[PDB]
Amino acid sequence: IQRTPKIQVYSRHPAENGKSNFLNCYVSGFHPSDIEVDLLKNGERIEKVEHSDLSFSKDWSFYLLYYTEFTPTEKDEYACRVNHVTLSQPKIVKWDRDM
Amino acid sequence: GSHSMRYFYTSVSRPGRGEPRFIAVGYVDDTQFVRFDSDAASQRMEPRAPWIEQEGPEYWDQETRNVKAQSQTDRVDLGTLRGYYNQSEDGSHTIQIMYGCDVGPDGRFLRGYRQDAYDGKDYIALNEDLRSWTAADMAAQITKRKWEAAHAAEQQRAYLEGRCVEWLRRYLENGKETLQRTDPPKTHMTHHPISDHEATLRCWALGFYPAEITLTWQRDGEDQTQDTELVETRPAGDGTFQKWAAVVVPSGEEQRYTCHVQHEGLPKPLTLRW
Amino acid sequence: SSCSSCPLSK
Repeated sequence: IQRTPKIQVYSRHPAENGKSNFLNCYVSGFHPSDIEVDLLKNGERIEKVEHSDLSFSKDWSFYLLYYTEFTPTEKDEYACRVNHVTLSQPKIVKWDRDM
Repeated sequence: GSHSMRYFYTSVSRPGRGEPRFIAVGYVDDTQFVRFDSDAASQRMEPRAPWIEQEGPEYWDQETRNVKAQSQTDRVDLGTLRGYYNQSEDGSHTIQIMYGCDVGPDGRFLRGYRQDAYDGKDYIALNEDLRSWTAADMAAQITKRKWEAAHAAEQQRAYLEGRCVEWLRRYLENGKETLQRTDPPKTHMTHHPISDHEATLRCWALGFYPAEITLTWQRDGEDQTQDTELVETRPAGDGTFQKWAAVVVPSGEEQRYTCHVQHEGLPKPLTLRW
Repeated sequence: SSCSSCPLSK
């Protein structure tokens, strides 16, 4: 039995154009643990992205935080792309500054 | 108030690709403080919070002996449980283990835990009496008899009621500056018309620690829980947490709605209105 | 601190 990830994409602080911040992709509620999580800037994978150590909740589902330092602008679109066995294709979740 | 310490272990088989992946993490409350990764260079238990950094080699040596012994036990168990379930050698499977203790505000033991999973479902668990086991299925019954014969519960209880609580108290003291703080949420509201006649009101809580929080919406003082969109509480990445709650309202009626924020850090619950 | 005696084969 497999469980698909919940995905939230968000900033550490409310976004201000030109001010340094962190872009987060928080993946949770999933099983199995094998997962890929990429942050995209205008469709382009960001090279340098770190993540938390693998842990799990009381229902045994896994969770991870992927993050990278960034400066938002009006130009740039950001997204999180999640690749998991429960998904026949990777799911792309766009960043919304008010979610 | 109360505090917890937990260890979480994950072992994952990867057939024909070497030995299983093993990851250990330790937490106090909502703060991670140690890790072990079978695939990493160091082959030691490593620090992940600043207040554990001060432990000396006698600690790190014992913790490394411990996590190594757990990883070896789990690796063999992956074979055994493949056998109990008549599964092929080709598929990847996962053992997960959690254990830990809770203490009250006086530092005294409240509760201990030890529970194990196979492929994301309950396998075997130590009951709250710390004396007996609950087995999820026939495979786990085999484990249960084994563990009853080896007096496994007595060993776990000895740890849970002793070392676990003792070191939890030590950490709460040495990491006092971060573990014993309450950072109250910073709150605000956002508002977005959806059509000419509907709008979203969203109530934000940011920068709070610990993670436990409650956000509720009311309309004329009445709970709107079933019409509230919540997100799961999520990490900011700096050791604080975030959450929001939203409602859809008739445009012109925003003033009938109030957001209520309760958190340990707050002198008084907060009320927000647009 | 983690447990030194707890691991036992399943």
